[PDB]
Amino acid sequence: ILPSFIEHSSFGVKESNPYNKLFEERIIFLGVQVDDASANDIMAQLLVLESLDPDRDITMYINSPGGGFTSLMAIYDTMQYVRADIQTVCLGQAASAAAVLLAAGTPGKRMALPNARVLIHQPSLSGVIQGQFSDLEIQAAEIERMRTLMETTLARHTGKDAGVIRKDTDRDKILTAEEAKDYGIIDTVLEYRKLS
Amino acid sequence: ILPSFIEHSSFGVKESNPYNKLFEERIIFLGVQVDDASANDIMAQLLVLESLDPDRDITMYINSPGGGFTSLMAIYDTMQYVRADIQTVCLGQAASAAAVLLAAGTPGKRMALPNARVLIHQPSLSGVIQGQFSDLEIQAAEIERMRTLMETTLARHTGKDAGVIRKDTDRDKILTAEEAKDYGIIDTVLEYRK
Amino acid sequence: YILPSFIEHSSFGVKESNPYNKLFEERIIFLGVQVDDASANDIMAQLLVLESLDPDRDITMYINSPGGGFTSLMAIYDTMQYVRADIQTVCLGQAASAAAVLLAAGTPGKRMALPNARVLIHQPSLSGVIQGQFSDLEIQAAEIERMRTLMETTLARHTGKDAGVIRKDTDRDKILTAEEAKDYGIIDTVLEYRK
Amino acid sequence: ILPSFIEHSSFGVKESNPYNKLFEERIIFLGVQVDDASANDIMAQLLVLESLDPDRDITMYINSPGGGFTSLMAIYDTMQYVRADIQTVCLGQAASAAAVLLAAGTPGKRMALPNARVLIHQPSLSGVIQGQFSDLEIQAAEIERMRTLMETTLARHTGKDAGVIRKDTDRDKILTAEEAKDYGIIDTVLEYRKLS
Amino acid sequence: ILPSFIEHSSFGVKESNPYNKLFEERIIFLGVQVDDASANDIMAQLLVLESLDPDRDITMYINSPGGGFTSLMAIYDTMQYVRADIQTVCLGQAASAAAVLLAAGTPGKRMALPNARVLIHQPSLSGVIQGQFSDLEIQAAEIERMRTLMETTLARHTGKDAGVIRKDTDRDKILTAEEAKDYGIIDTVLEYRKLS
Amino acid sequence: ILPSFIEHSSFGVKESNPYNKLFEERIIFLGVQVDDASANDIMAQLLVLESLDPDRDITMYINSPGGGFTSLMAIYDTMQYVRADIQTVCLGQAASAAAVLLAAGTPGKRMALPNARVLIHQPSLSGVIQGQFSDLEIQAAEIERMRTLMETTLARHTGKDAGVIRKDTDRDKILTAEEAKDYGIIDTVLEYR
Amino acid sequence: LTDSVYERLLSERIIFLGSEVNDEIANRLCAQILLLAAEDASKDISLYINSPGGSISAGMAIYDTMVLAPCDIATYAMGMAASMGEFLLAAGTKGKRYALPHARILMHQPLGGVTGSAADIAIQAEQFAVIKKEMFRLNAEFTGQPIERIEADSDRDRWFTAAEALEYGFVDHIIT
Amino acid sequence: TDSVYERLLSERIIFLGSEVNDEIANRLCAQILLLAAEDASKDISLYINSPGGSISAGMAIYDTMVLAPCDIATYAMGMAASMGEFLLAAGTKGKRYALPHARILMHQPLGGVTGSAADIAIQAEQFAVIKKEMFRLNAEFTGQPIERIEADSDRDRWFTAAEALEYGFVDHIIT
Amino acid sequence: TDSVYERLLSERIIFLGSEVNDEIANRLCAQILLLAAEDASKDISLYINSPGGSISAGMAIYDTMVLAPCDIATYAMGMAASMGEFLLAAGTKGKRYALPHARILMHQPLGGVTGSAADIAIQAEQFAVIKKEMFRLNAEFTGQPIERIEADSDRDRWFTAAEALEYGFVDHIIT
Amino acid sequence: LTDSVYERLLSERIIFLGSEVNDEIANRLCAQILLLAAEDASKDISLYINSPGGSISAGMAIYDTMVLAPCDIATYAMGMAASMGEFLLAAGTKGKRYALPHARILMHQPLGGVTGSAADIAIQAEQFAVIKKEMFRLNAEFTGQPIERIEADSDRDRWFTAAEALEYGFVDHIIT
Ligand SMILES: COc1cc2c(Oc3ccc4[nH]c(C)cc4c3F)ncnc2cc1OCCCN1CCC(c2ccc(C(N)=O)cc2)CC1
Ligand SMILES: COc1cc2c(Oc3ccc4[nH]c(C)cc4c3F)ncnc2cc1OCCCN1CCC(c2ccc(C(N)=O)cc2)CC1
Ligand SMILES: COc1cc2c(Oc3ccc4[nH]c(C)cc4c3F)ncnc2cc1OCCCN1CCC(c2ccc(C(N)=O)cc2)CC1
Ligand SMILES: COc1cc2c(Oc3ccc4[nH]c(C)cc4c3F)ncnc2cc1OCCCN1CCC(c2ccc(C(N)=O)cc2)CC1
Repeated sequence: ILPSFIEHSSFGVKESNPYNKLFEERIIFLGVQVDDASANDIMAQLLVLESLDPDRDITMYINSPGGGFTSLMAIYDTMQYVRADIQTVCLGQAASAAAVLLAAGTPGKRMALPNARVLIHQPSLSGVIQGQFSDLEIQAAEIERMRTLMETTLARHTGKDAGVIRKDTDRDKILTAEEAKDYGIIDTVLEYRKLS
Repeated sequence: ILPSFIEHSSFGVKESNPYNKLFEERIIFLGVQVDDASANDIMAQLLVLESLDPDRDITMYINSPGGGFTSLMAIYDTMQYVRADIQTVCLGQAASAAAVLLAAGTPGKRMALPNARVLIHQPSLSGVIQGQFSDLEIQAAEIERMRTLMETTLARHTGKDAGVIRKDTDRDKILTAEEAKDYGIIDTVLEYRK
Repeated sequence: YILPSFIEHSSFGVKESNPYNKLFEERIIFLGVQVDDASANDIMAQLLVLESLDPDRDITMYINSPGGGFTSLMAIYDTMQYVRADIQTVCLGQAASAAAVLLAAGTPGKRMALPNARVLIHQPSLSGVIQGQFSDLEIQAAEIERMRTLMETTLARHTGKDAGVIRKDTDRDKILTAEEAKDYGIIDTVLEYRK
Repeated sequence: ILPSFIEHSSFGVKESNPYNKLFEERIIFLGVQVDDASANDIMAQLLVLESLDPDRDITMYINSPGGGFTSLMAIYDTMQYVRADIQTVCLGQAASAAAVLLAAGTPGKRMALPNARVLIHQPSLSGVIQGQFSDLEIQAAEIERMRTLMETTLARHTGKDAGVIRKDTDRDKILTAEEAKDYGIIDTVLEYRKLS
Repeated sequence: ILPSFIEHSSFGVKESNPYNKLFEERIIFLGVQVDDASANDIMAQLLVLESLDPDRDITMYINSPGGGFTSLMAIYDTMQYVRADIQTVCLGQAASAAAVLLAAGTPGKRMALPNARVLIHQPSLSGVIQGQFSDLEIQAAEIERMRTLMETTLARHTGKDAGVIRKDTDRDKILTAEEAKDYGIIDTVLEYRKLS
Repeated sequence: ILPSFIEHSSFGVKESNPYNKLFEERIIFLGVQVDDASANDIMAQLLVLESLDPDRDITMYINSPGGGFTSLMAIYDTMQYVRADIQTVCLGQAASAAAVLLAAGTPGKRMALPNARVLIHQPSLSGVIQGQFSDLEIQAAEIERMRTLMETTLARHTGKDAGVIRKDTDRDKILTAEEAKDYGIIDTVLEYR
Repeated sequence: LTDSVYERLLSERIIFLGSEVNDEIANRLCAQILLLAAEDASKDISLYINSPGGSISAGMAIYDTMVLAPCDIATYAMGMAASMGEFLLAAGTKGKRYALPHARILMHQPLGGVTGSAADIAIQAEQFAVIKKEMFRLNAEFTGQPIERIEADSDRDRWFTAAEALEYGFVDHIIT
Repeated sequence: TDSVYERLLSERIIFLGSEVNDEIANRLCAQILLLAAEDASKDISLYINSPGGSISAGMAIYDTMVLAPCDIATYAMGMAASMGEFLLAAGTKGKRYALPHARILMHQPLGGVTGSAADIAIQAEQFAVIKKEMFRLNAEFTGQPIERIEADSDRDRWFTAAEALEYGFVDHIIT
Repeated sequence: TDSVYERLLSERIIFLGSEVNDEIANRLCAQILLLAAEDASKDISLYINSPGGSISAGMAIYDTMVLAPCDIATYAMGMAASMGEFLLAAGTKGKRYALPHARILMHQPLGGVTGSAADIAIQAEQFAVIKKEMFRLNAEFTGQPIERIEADSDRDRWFTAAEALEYGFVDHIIT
Repeated sequence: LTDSVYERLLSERIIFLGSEVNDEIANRLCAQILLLAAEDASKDISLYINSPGGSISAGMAIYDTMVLAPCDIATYAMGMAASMGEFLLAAGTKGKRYALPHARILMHQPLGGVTGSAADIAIQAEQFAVIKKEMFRLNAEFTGQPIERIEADSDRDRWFTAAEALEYGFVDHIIT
């Protein structure tokens, strides 16, 4: 269940809920699996915040186990194309595709809470895709192009060269928020700003 | 989830959501599978935007695995009947039927973001259709007619001959955004404006 | 979700509507699903309200449909012809089986199709199996033929063909391109793209 | 199955329902299983209440069987990052991840109703996860890091040495409200404030 | 389809439904099975009714087959903590957990309608719970603690010794409203107030 | 699909639907199966209507196949507790628990339409309940008390002796609207206007 | 084949109750006792029991056929004899009721179900009270205990080790 | 097929190859009974490749092994776990073998609780009894302390053929 | 159909024709026990057309092959993969054959983890022991260094009959 | 009994490939060819084929067992011999490959699946390429056609009537 709250100024009373309020401060939440729905909803949010005001930053919170591959590159391309800066923040976890999106934040504005974990691995296929060998040879070729595209774009945003990414994502690689800064996925680890 | 936001003017306070805002700016989103419903939804969107202002352009964003064939050709005939120009944009993927619709935008206004992929393959049938052979001969004939229409209408818009299309789609053909422009499916690859 | 709403504004007030309410506002009915008992009543109610709001102006039925049941056809059909208002039919994409009969039942001169639409004609099928004593199936089999010959004579009435011909074209499915549907007598004009 | 009610002042008539009202008083309710949805819903709530007023307290009612782990640490990092203090209350039950959340409340502000029970055990995996040994070797390493992290943050808030926690969480440990105070999971057991 | 109705006063026209009107007069309905959803919804309503006014009584209509245990004790501890007195009224039935609540209403305001029945039994576990013996021995120990917490709180509220409850609940014990009064579960059996 | 309508006065315009208007005239509809949900909805409806005005009649329309036993008796005891008289009308059928409600309306205000049917049978259990004999011996006794409570409270409103109800409910007993009046379940069979 | 071993043992006058006691194992089992008494009516029949319980109707078929056979029936509790297994082991010929040393015996009261109309259930429930009384009486004859203790111990499952079972009266000897 | 195992019974060899349930257990006790009747002085060789199974079923086999006149040789092939480890260790002393790469698993019993609070109490009473009795018995077979059986068994303890020989599950390893 | 496998069993031919489970492994170890009792100097031929299966089942079969007095010829028919490659390569040195169009696959073990974080750690401890021992044994059989085995086996590595001879899995290719 | 005719036919040195080609049928058939070679290594074995196809791995157990056998293997296509059945027909002993007159031959390229990671799929794909090269080479040997035509015809299913199959080289004779 998810409450609504009510805010007020001399102009009028506004009823809104926790996710609209975050959006009102140019904050998008990426917290489900990046599937095709998820991707369209997030581009539409990005594009809208670009239209409402292109000179203020957009921030993306990430608690996501990853998602599809064409879905990733849509979100990725929208993030770079938009004029506004993008702050990416990982709470808890950013894995697989989601890990690439954390690193694809604009430099200096990629951060993660201290107990976040970041996982990186190369595209997998949970299903089986069936066909004449002619057809599987084609998909098999594209699956490899998709893999190297994940590895070169990670190299662009982390500073590791592509050849290490491939050694590193051969088997899954979990990194703690601190390990994730040394690797180059994020730029800062958020300190608990609490008095206690 | 998908939040809504609130806009304000000297006229009034307006609450809308991201897809309403996109439609307000003449953007139709085709980002699911093209089935009979989705297709009727898009035609209604096309015809409504043609009604509000036929001298202004409509934009169709495309992140779609494609869809049925008669569904494609409804959406396609509607795009070409409307007076208003149609700009198409491939954001993630435009495959099968959707790649035809990307190519069918009005010339010069077909584009793709840099890492988008385009897939072109000929009509398939994942199901099975069964009947007396006399029944299957008729359907098998129309599947051939439908195949050759995709190949001739892709050609009208890419500038290739239908025989080239028919061989490129014999087996699936995946294309990068730049290769989609070379092929003639789109006109430009959008550069990051940041 | 998949279908946005838009806002129109005038000196009178601000109106929020969506693509099918705007279309209903212009006397356009959309028949784009499978005709079942639900679809049919939803469509009769729409036809009758539009006849009440103004009986001297045309109604448009957009059609993109794979067909449906028989008594739902004959209900929708009967309403189209009872209403005083003229009925303009437009086929986008497809009008098959029962849907092709209603495309043809629009008022003459005002039945049209977009150029890449396909129109399908076949005789009633029953995908289920209905069971009983031979005496009951003899009755059911009897009505099933009445349905076929009724589909065949009303198709004949609007196309100008003879029912003995209708009955031959429908022994096996007959797919017609927009142009072939004009020659057959099902639509009157094929819209040319006005870009 | 849940009424709505109507409040009134010289300013206007307000319709709200029981959880909205509770949100109005800065109370967040964590009473379902902590899954990924739940977790985003609760960070969103924590952050908004921190935005509306960072100097006024946040209260989290907890009647929960626990939930996933990356979802645990997200809520935990938010609890500790927000500037407002957080008072935690265990009604009925706080188990697994939820028992760590009870303890991470800002000190002095952890309570439990008298017949609340608090359960603590080490991360378990109810499914099966499959692969090459090289892959399972990696998951088993992270599953062990997950256990020691639950044990050192529990140690951080309870004051126990983490080596004691690890022995106690080897098998399930049920604690009554009072046993939880002695253990160091809460600070106070609410007295019934009823005149009757 | 549950009708809605409209009330009117010199101040404004109000549309509400039967459960809202019942809530407006501080009557909470507990008429489903007590699961965690239900329990939070009822604990929230109790806490809300105490905020609008703690010097007014709250009434809990009960026609419920009972439910889980930690949900019972969540609800129980709230009912006792709240300052407001509580009227419990059984329509139809109060079984297992539901009957502890009927008895725990504040003294003198526990009642039942005449053909209402009250059922009392010791906690049962319909599932099967599995593990190494070491774990079941733990589970088993808590199930008995739970059993005796039910025997002791019922005794507090019926005036019986727990050792009698434990005998009466060995096998199920159905009580008519009058027999429930004699037992000490309620205070009065409502008489029909009809002018016919 | 169930339409909504618009009624109008000098005060304002009201939109409601056919069950709200029926509730507005103190008519409660009992037209589903009596399960625990259904029972709670009707008790709130009955109690609310008594709060809006205790000196006016409540009518219960009944076309219901019956329902649970503790949900019958909650409804019944509420009906009898409320100060307002309750008029019961059987529209289609009132079977099992539902015929007990038809008969429990206030004397003189129990009716049925002419083609309504009333079914009376003794409690059945469609499920199976399993257990030790000691536990089945207890349930079996509560089930027998339930049977006899149905037989005696029916006996209270029909004027038949409880012993006949028990002879008559041994096997189902279906009644027409007229036959329901002679048995004593309804007081009048509505004449078509 | 498993059945080839069970026949090689039938020639030696050994039969097994190795499963739940339902009608099928009960019929095969009464038949094995009729055969073995027709072949030779003076030699013993050994009934090994490793059984969890089962139907009383099927189980009273086995019991009567044991007692009416001309020859004696020695019973062996292997590993486990519970509920009707316990009854049939203890109903063995007095003096020839054996327990293997690490077998367990379970004793409890009937389990069952009720369904249907209020009158039908009344009938189901009379038979329950009868059936419950007849089994305790029989177990009280077998074990030597007062009916009052059988009823008290059987309310809920009472487990015995082979040694405890001998003190209680379910068996006469522990094999070694 | 089925006849390979029957030819092997002629040679006084029997297999425990599946989970130990009432069905394998009963056929196995019958087989040991027959083999003691045919010849009450020649060994019975019991090969074990079993993941484990029911104690009550397993205690039938154990009781029948011990009381049988002849000795019971036990050979652990590949894997002898849970009751497999118990029945392997329970073989006649001096005649308990493990093939070189077999593994032995020892751990504590598993089950469920269900029913009323009072029925579960009864269930848990037997859990303790069963566990204390199965531990005393493993300690006799291995010679280890009750202290160490209970502690090692709390969660699964795997032994390779050699580790098992030092621990006391077997007396030899074949070559 | 099983009438052929019996007619061939008399000629000292046995098949591992499916997935390796306790059941196929046990019928197979029993078949080798019988065949060494009938004659302990004539070889046994084990033809292998197998995709793999349980490591525990395969160690019963593997240990039983080795203790046999007589030799075990292994023949790769069509495909011998994973645990099938292990049993082909465990055949007596000099008497491991590959048919000309057979295929051999080598890879590392697979499995699952489940349970508490303490139970999973134990599971993983055995994962490593098992992984090191199976590579050591592949290393002995093929003549390769342990380092290359662990390396090639990281993911499936396919060999044709010809490459299998170079690597050391077999000794001959039948013609 | 259906297997009673197949065993009496085994004495006549007739064996059937009548189902889809899986490890189970391949293992029985490799067994049978070994037996028939043991009984007599100079009389032919006749292999009737009415098969839709099946696993290449299982087909290569069969194919190698055919080739290495001492005696000849005659193959007959009755009804339909497709895919791996087509390969095994054409792999018969030269001169001893028959098609019955209304049998049909289907030849097409391999099918399979991909699953796993991006690195795991790369390996699967390597084997696709080898296997397809290695299978076209062997069909090209049997039939005498060029690799270049085998590959081109095999892209999508190519059907042969008994006669067309003889001009192509799958068989050597048509029986009458
Ligand atoms: C076992 O059949 C039944 C046997 C009965 C029966 O036999 C005899 C005969 C001679 C006997 N001499 C003595 C001394 C006792 C004695 C006996 F007792 N004598 C009387 N009346 C019986 C009712 C049965 O019941 C049948 C209803 C349908 N029905 C079957 C099974 C059901 C059920 C329910 C729950 C489980 C739950 N876990 O398992 C299993 C079954 C529920 C309902
Ligand atoms: C094996 O049955 C049971 C055996 C029992 C039993 O045997 C003996 C006998 C002689 C013995 N001598 C010694 C030294 C020990 C010893 C022994 F111990 N002595 C006491 N009491 C038992 C209860 C059982 O339980 C039976 C209920 C029905 N039942 C419920 C759930 C079940 C279950 C549940 C979950 C899994 C799983 N993965 O979840 C498997 C089973 C299985 C059976
Ligand atoms: C095959 O069982 C198991 C075998 C084990 C085992 O054997 C040995 C023995 C002697 C041995 N000598 C040598 C030199 C090695 C060596 C060995 F290694 N030694 C240690 N511990 C084991 C755990 C198992 O697990 C058993 C639970 C039930 N269970 C079975 C399969 C499961 C599973 C899961 C996923 C796949 C998949 N693709 O995901 C397949 C199976 C999951 C759970
Ligand atoms: C038959 O299995 C497989 C056989 C393989 C194999 O064999 C040989 C052997 C000797 C051989 N000598 C020659 C000359 C060729 C030749 C050969 F080729 N050589 C190489 N690698 C293979 C992989 C397989 O597959 C295994 C992974 C798991 N797996 C996933 C999906 C699968 C699948 C299968 C069918 C369909 C379908 N219709 O969707 C979908 C999926 C199948 C298997």
